[PDB]
Amino acid sequence: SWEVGCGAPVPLVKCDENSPYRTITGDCNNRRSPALGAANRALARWLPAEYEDGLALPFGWTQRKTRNGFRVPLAREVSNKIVGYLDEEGVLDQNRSLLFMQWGQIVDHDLDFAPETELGSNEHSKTQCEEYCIQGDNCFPIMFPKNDPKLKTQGKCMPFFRAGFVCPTPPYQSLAREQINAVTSFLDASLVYGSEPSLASRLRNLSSPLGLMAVNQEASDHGLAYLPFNNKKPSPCEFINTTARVPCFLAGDSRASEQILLATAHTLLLREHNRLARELKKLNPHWNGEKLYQEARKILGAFIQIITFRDYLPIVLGSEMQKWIPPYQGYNNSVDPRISNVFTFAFRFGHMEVPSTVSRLDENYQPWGPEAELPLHTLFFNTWRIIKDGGIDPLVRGLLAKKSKLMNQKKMVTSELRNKLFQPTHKIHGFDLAAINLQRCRDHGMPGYNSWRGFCGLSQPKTLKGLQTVLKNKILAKKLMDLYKTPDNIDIWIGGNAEPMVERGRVGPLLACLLGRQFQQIRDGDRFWWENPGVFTEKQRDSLQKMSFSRLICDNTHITKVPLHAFQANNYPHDFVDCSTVDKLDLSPWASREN
Ligand code: HEM
Ligand SMILES: *[C@@H]1O[C@H](CO)[C@@H](O[C@@H]2O[C@H](CO)[C@@H](O)[C@H](O)[C@H]2NC(C)=O)[C@H](O)[C@H]1NC(C)=O
Ligand SMILES: *[C@@H]1O[C@H](CO)[C@@H](O)[C@H](O)[C@H]1NC(C)=O
Ligand SMILES: *[C@@H]1O[C@H](CO)[C@@H](O)[C@H](O)[C@H]1NC(C)=O
Ligand SMILES: *[C@@H]1O[C@H](CO)[C@@H](O)[C@H](O)[C@H]1NC(C)=O
Ligand SMILES: [Ca+2]
Repeated sequence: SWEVGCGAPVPLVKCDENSPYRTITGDCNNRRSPALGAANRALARWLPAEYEDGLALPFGWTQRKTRNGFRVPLAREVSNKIVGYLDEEGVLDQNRSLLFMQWGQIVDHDLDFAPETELGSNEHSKTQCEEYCIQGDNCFPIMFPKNDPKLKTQGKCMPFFRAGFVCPTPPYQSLAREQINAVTSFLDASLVYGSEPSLASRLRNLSSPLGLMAVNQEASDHGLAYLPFNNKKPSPCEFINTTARVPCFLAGDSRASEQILLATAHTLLLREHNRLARELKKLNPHWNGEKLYQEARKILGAFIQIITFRDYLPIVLGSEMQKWIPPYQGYNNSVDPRISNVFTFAFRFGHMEVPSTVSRLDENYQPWGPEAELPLHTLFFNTWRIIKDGGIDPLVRGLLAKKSKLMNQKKMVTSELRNKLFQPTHKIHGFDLAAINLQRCRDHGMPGYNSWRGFCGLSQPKTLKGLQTVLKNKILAKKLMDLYKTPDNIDIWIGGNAEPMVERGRVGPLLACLLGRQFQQIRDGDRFWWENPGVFTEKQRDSLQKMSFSRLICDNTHITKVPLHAFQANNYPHDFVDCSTVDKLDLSPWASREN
């Protein structure tokens, strides 16, 4: 008797099962469970939820109440003692470009979004959470430990609001609290197109017969498109420079302006759409706008899928790739394609790959102008640096020629994120993404590190000597034991990222298992996977497989010098060629004659 049937929320489907196009919502993908993988549904649970009261309260909520016999250490204290570091010298990944970091964020944003409880608006008790550091309801503040330098400048806590959850807005109660995924679980470019029909419509240029996405009307990048601004206020990008007064961008995903490189990437994807559509009109003057919109959408979705599985995943999972993701054997509708709640924390390995600076580069890949190199913290929610300071090309060059940060057991997350994160609402480049992640694991009722090792068939250390061996690191194991007292309590974000990386990859065994399993399911449980015969033709697939990130850049920027292997580290000029040496997407196979 599955207590399945909470809650009402989103209108529960309307299918043309036989349409060759995805819905915007993800409904109608699976024929027998038509809501599977759709936006605005509960994140999947691969293990039962672990909550202080067994139902919804996070571990850490009640001071005297222990997890497995021990107090859960403060998320900020773990961030300060384990995750932090001062010295930015020597931290970079010698064989991953900064595009490696950024593509990972793009992928994450296509697959998952668990937004915060919205209640705080129309009310100040929300502003009171921050003002007075008071725990209650969806207020779950991150308290500072003693000796925290932020006590001298910033008060006693960093406010934190709990993630939204299904049966959604009333607090309690029935089965364990299940957080929501607000985007489609399929790898479908929902971050470009939107996951809800409201937004999908707004993003489109409905005035045009070419099936284009709306572009900025106030500014251009040497005649190429920007994303449109959001006309609603206060978007925080206005607040960060009140002289420039440049709003955030409007995109398929509301996080698109969070940081400037993400917005950059969003912009290349939007241009590519409009490129594809125009090109498809030239080839098929008889197609209407809807047809044009949908066919371009379908190709861009293929693009995202192909780059991710062919170029990105093999260099994340390295030698574990083949073990969790065998060669594709066709669509299987018995597979659950939903993103799991645990994945939303496993994929935050990306946070350990973000460097402390971003560069703008000129055409000789030299520092562009006197302010060429910028600290990452000044870029959160920053659109003015694109629109008033050179467009996206100098930033895209930096993506190609600069490097991702390497995850290092002694230098985990840069201070730009760990001390200077900007959150839109109460004035300050002062939050801690690591602390947030840890607190969020607890918020989400995450099982601990040993439960996940068990799930993956991996050994479960119970002692310091055991942990030293799994981590291959004596100091890091001792520091974790001092805070957590048992490896059973280590929060999954920090335990999975603490493990030494597998050969040719950039995550450890535990993460390789959790990431690999999720990506297999999203390929296998998707009716519209690009390789599923009949979604495209053989000739279309032959053409799609010539696509690369280098070509995306060549086609939609004024950059002409590019590497062949965009994700590896590439030193200019030796690893660079010009755009005339890089294969093009041959659109001939989409010429249709309706004679
Ligand atoms: C995965 C992933 C998440 C969780 C997505 C989900 O909601 O299910 C994620 C989250 C965040 C958040 C929200 C934090 C919280 O309230 O719990 C912020 C503010 C943030 C900021 C930035 N991140 Fe991130 N992040 C995920 C994945 C990745 C990856 C993966 C490869 C990278 C890289 C990345 C980078 C950044 C980033 C860079 C400048 C900022 C800022 N994130 N993330
Ligand atoms: C806020 O944004 C403005 C607008 O871009 C920045 O000023 C520009 O930068 C340089 C020199 O300051 C010039 O090339 C532009 O013409 C400037 N415009 C104006 C109006 O000054 C300004 O630097 C930004 N300030 C901060 C603190 O972010
Ligand atoms: C960089 O990584 C790729 C895998 O992407 C590998 O094939 C290549 O040999 C690596 N380069 C070096 C110098 O190790
Ligand atoms: C929509 O396309 C039309 C015709 O191609 C163009 O004139 C207009 O600027 C576009 N509008 C938006 C908002 O992008
Ligand atoms: C489809 O997946 C389910 C669950 O993983 C499995 O029982 C079934 O054997 C799979 N089908 C094929 C052809 O592998
Ligand atoms: Ca999606």
